[PDB]
Amino acid sequence: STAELEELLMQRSLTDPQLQAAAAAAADFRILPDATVIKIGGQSVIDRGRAAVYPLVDEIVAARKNHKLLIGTGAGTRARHLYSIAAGLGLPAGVLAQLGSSVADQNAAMLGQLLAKHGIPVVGGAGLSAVPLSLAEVNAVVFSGMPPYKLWMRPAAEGVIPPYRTDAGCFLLAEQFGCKQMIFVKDEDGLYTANPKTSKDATFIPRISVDEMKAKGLHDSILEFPVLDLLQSAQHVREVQVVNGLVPGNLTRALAGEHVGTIITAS
Amino acid sequence: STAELEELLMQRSLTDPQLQAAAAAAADFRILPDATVIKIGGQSVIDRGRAAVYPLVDEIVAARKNHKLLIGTGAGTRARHLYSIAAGLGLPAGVLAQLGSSVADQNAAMLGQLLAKHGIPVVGGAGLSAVPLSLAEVNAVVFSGMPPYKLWMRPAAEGVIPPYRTDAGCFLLAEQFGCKQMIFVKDEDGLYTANPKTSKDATFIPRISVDEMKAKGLHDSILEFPVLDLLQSAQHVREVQVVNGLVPGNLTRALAGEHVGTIITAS
Amino acid sequence: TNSIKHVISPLARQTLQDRDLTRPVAGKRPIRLLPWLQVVKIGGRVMDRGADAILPLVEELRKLLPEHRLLILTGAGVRARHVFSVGLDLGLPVGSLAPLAASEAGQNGHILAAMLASEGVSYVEHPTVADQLAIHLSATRAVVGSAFPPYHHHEFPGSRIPPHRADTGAFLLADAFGAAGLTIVENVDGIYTADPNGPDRGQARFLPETSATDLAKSEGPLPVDRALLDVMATARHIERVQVVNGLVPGRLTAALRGEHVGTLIRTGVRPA
Amino acid sequence: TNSIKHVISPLARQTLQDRDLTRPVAGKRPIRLLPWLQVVKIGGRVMDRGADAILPLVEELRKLLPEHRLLILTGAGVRARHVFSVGLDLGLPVGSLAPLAASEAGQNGHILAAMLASEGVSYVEHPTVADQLAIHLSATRAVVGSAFPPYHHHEFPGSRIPPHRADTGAFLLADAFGAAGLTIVENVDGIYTADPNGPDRGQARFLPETSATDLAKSEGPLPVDRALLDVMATARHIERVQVVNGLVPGRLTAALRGEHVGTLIRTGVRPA
Amino acid sequence: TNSIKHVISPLARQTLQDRDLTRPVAGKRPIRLLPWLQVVKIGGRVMDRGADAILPLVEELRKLLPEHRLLILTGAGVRARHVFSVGLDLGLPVGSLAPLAASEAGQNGHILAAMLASEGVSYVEHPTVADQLAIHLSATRAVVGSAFPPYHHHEFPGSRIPPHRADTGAFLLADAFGAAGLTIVENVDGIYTADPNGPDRGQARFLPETSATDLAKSEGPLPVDRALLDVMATARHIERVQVVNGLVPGRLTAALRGEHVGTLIRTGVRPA
Amino acid sequence: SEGPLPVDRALLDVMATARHIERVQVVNGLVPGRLTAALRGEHVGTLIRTGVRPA
Ligand SMILES: Nc1ncnc2c1ncn2[C@@H]1O[C@H](COP(=O)(O)OP(=O)(O)OP(=O)(O)O)[C@@H](O)[C@H]1O
Ligand SMILES: Nc1ncnc2c1ncn2[C@@H]1O[C@H](COP(=O)(O)OP(=O)(O)OP(=O)(O)O)[C@@H](O)[C@H]1O
Ligand SMILES: Nc1ncnc2c1ncn2[C@@H]1O[C@H](COP(=O)(O)OP(=O)(O)OP(=O)(O)O)[C@@H](O)[C@H]1O
Ligand SMILES: Nc1ncnc2c1ncn2[C@@H]1O[C@H](COP(=O)(O)OP(=O)(O)O)[C@@H](O)[C@H]1O
Ligand SMILES: Nc1ncnc2c1ncn2[C@@H]1O[C@H](COP(=O)(O)OP(=O)(O)O)[C@@H](O)[C@H]1O
Ligand code: MOO
Ligand SMILES: [Mg+2]
Ligand SMILES: [Mg+2]
Ligand SMILES: [Mg+2]
Ligand SMILES: [Mg+2]
Ligand SMILES: [Mg+2]
Ligand SMILES: [Mg+2]
Ligand SMILES: [Mg+2]
Repeated sequence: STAELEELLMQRSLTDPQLQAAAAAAADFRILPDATVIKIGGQSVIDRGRAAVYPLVDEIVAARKNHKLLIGTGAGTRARHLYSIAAGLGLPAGVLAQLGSSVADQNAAMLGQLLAKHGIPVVGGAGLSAVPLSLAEVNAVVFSGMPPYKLWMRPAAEGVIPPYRTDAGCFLLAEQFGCKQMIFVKDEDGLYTANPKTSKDATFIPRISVDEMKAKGLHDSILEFPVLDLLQSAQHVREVQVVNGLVPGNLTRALAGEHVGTIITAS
Repeated sequence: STAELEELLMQRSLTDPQLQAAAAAAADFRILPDATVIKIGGQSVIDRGRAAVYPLVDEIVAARKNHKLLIGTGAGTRARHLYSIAAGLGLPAGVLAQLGSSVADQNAAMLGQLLAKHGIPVVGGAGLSAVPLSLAEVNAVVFSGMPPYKLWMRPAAEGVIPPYRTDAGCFLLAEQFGCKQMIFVKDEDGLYTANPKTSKDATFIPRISVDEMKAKGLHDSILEFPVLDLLQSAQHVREVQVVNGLVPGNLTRALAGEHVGTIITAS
Repeated sequence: TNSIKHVISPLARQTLQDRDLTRPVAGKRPIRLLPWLQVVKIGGRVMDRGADAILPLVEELRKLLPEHRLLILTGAGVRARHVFSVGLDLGLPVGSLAPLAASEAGQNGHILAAMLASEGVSYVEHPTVADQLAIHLSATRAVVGSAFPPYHHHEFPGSRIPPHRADTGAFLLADAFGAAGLTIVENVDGIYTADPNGPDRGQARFLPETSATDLAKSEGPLPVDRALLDVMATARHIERVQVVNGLVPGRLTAALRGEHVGTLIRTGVRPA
Repeated sequence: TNSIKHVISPLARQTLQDRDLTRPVAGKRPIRLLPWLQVVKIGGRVMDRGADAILPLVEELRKLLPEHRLLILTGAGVRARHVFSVGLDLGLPVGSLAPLAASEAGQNGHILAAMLASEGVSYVEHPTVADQLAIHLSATRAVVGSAFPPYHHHEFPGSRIPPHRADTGAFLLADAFGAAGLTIVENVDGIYTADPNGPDRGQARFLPETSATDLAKSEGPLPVDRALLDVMATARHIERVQVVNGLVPGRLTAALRGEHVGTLIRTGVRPA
Repeated sequence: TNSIKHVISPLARQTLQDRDLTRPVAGKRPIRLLPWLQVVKIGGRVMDRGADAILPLVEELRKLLPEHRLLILTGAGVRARHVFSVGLDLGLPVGSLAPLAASEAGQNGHILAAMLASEGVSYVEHPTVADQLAIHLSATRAVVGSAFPPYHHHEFPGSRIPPHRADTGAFLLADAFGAAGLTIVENVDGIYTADPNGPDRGQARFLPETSATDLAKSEGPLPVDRALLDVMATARHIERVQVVNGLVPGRLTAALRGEHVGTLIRTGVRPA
Repeated sequence: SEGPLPVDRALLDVMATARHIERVQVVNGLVPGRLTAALRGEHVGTLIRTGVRPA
């Protein structure tokens, strides 16, 4: 009932299981159900420069004629340098989180400048998203993929590296706005048994669930590990796709529904 | 002459009757003459939730095909709670004003998220917001209806309740921009001889002027009483209509110029 | 079901338009937020006189910093009259001219604050003044702000000249804060029966003391906004506002000590 | 296409997901940014009680200003429950409800700060808290902020109710700063085995001391966010947090001096 | 009627390009806004060395807080070189690379400010530095800001590398304020006849004393921006700037007391 | 008690007539951090309860 929910909301703690169960029965509204969130890799794509960014810009300009895109940017090697300096000083994860946000901001600015003449803007208030996505002439926005947690960043179990970075920032935006899919555009064909750059016998994994993926005990992954837990708790985005942006057409085929690369399912 | 107006502007105080009369003869430019400002009620509409908001969202999306809309939000019961807490502490009207603005901000964010998929955005446009109103794909914006007076709010003759709230905020927007209409969308057919929720005996008033409204000595009204004085001093919006948003089509018919509720005229 | 979802509160469900229903909750006199604050309004026409007037005023303000906690608010002056000339020529409404005139008051504030920077004084913005004045006056002895209120496009219609200007905005702030006083610094000795620089100067008689009501019933020009007298009628704390000549050194210092050196304007507030 | 352009750094080329590769660089305990800071979280439901509860707490806080360097963070209260009722009725997701509830925590902060303005206390914004708290606590003895964290549309999914609320945000701040402590001011004496105001209050037994891990294994309701217990497990500095009754004058003062007057929650932080 | 509507002023009607018409009004030397200010610029490459260089610098800065009123400005460092590498590879103009490099200067400022937070030091933003430095240096003993100027897309064209960098921005601020001095903290002893870490490092000889005019006519690399020498020629207050090695503890402290421990750069100011 | 103590025996006598202070902690100053902890009310030494009965 709504009467039951409204009575619990005013008389009980928000931690009350009865209130939590009543709120779970509420209707589910998707804010941008026809939109797709994509992450342009930071260290994996944008840090490669023109040879990787320019073909993807062409693919994005072509893809936006058919698909509404929220284009999030990674951070990359400049964030790792900032993390190294700050970690050497013993600064907490909340301070490192703000430093990493600036790097993703830089990448969003550089990508947006290459898309400005195509009408695609760099947005960052929340408010500029509605007009350009609706316009078929635009149909896309660029945003910085770092979460807004800042000094309120939840620290990892060990170390000062912020556990929620540009993978989580992009995914949570896709989940919050009820987008239909989340595509990570990086520099490998997908998830492997191990880091393919340092493990030469790594095997490509075309599809896996979060439970099976955590069962593998991977030493390294193409996505932030906390995103796997966010994926299992997600209400709208119940799977993510990882594709190789260095191969032309991979992003377009993923938007068309092809299972290019790796699909990681929550269930 | 403009030469005498410019001369008086440089040699006289702005309080000089000679200067005030010369300025009153200046040309009258309407910034948004084709636009209409509507207020979506706070306590009367948005506080009712899905049963009232969802039908009006569909009506707004259909109406923006034919009419330019600036959609202001009321505050409602959460502002009354804030006013009660602050009044009990003896805080002045200027402090209560900022508290109420947050509630209207909340309602604007909730209405905007339901309209985001239709391209209609929430605006804080400092220099207006010409782009979204200009586009036939959008043709509408959502704004928070509280005036910006904040700590500079003029207090009422008695009490600490800010006398200029979301009714005055939306009306002064229509007046400043020279909009063709101001429509208050609430939960009653219009103005009654008394509060229709607390007086079973109240009689609907289809049309009344400010002078006639003041002569009746209303204890309660569907509009803030200071708006009646702003209406009589207005240069562009010389009348308003209050309509029942719980009846589908009332907003659309009022936008087309039909008399479906109460029309309050300055003269 | 489509009923209104209410929050239980002593003001719930009602419109706030029924003064009989709101009086038991909010009909009391407000408290004083910054009772130790002194607000000083510097007229824009005083700033327009340049260094000849600003330098002696800066020296007087410098010597006042160890004595009072000052909120200094600047008026607009002649530059607002020009943007009125251009704006009215373009036909812009009163809500368009209000922020345009306020900009000149803010620029006068940046000018005055720069002259006092070596004493730790800086210009602060309206949101800073409205929400963080207490911390800023704990950091330094005085801050400068724009005397114009942020009415903007929500300025009241009726006259093509914005009514809520520097005098009115400064008083709204001083009374809302419950400050110890508001002193208006003018380029004349005070309020006269006519313009002491106008066509009928010969008959202008100096008014040492007056009420806001008597000035509101007056016909003719004044050195203060007519809207100032209107907000004085609804004042809650400030009982008197003195208009003093900032071109005479020492009168601002004397007025801040309650000494009668200009025109005293009595508001609608009575003591207890 | 062509090679990644790296900046030489101890974390270069790394994905940062390999704990064995990141540990030599970042695996150490962080420093304390503001070790002299005391963080006080005021419950939204305490503010909801109005002047009867706020006025005694304001007087207690006034007497605490010369004793501590205080960051005062306010919760949301019943108004966030109403925006939840409307937002959930509209079907809005959890990332939409999080900033709407945070707004009520901010409004409570503006209310509390206004009551302390005459003491130099003002409300400060989240970016100001995150980057400029040191200079603001040098200008004045205390500032007020919103206890909610700026998670916004990046709030975690799972529950339709935002999990990172006022208790969680206040602890994330206090532990990130390395503050001397966090005290949570409640409308009850502390944590019980059941809701002392709910249907099973006859079974409610007061817990003078508990551990965050023992509370996280519970299932019944709590007076603190369940996410608070999660962030307590990964805390770095604050070893204990006390929940005290703000309706009893003196308990906040006692808790800030380490005196046991409520429920002590042991975090996962360790040693001497 | 189409005449220009003028405001009567000493500079009215004129274009401000006729130097003979503007000199009687504005041709004099400006006043000092903050004569007691000491500006210290920390090189980005010094911050790039990490804790080995930052921890001793923080300890030296800590001991300097009770001695001087410090505006601490941080440079960009190696991370700006990477955003240049990616930006130039993408073909971006100089007005796009300028804010990107400035971001790294801001991040260095947040890092340094965090290490001094326990002393009351915070990072402040450029609008705060431009308009409210006086009140912030009254609240605390020192503030940290980005040394890059907010030139942004209005950066000067000609070079594909932004000319107005950290040294230039720091001097522009210090001279505009009329500060008592500007000290540049480098990772080398000062200016050499060649790059002491470059391919011709065997030819480099230390220059204890230089002039900005002679350095500007020089060709080859310098440890400071070449635009710094250009703005030194038009400087109004600061007569000399010293470049000292921040990797040697005590040299910053000595330079702030006027002791010659690095390279002195004589500006175009000779007050005669 | 009879025998030596690390505090004056007169301290115990004036604690009996104390009016405000309810407890005094004796901590080891040769261990860094214990003074800081004791000032925050943390039990890192010997707590001496005075004659002031807490409410
Ligand atoms: N009744 C009056 N008494 C005194 N002065 C008057 C009166 N009527 C007009 N004036 C004139 O008004 C002038 C002051 O103008 P005004 O108040 O507009 O400037 P200001 O207050 O410095 O500017 P701002 O309001 O922008 O701060 C005086 O020089 C005086 O000549
Ligand atoms: N195990 C428990 N122990 C103590 N109180 C409980 C428990 N479970 C539920 N409660 C109830 O929770 C109430 C406190 O509510 P809550 O914590 O939501 O308010 P708050 O913390 O002031 O608000 P906010 O979290 O917005 O700051 C108490 O009055 C109590 O009745
Ligand atoms: N003529 C010169 N004299 C001294 N050093 C030089 C000279 N030419 C080049 N250099 C080199 O420049 C280096 C300093 O680099 P740079 O000035 O770019 O860094 P920074 O000033 O710390 O950074 P930022 O300008 O971003 O603050 C020195 O280590 C030195 O090797
Ligand atoms: N198990 C794995 N499978 C695939 N890629 C992996 C794995 N472990 C590590 N990686 C590496 O992670 C990289 C992507 O992560 P990262 O470098 O953080 O890019 P981004 O900055 O775009 O997030 C890939 O280049 C890949 O080499
Ligand atoms: N004379 C009157 N005629 C009609 N409605 C009235 C009158 N007096 C009070 N009202 C009430 O005022 C309400 C609208 O005002 P309000 O509660 O402030 O809603 P909103 O938040 O839309 O301003 C209506 O629900 C109506 O019951
Ligand atoms: O809910 Mo309001 O503040 O009376 O418009
Ligand atoms: Mg209303
Ligand atoms: Mg005047
Ligand atoms: Mg990554
Ligand atoms: Mg609680
Ligand atoms: Mg020109
Ligand atoms: Mg250098
Ligand atoms: Mg002893």
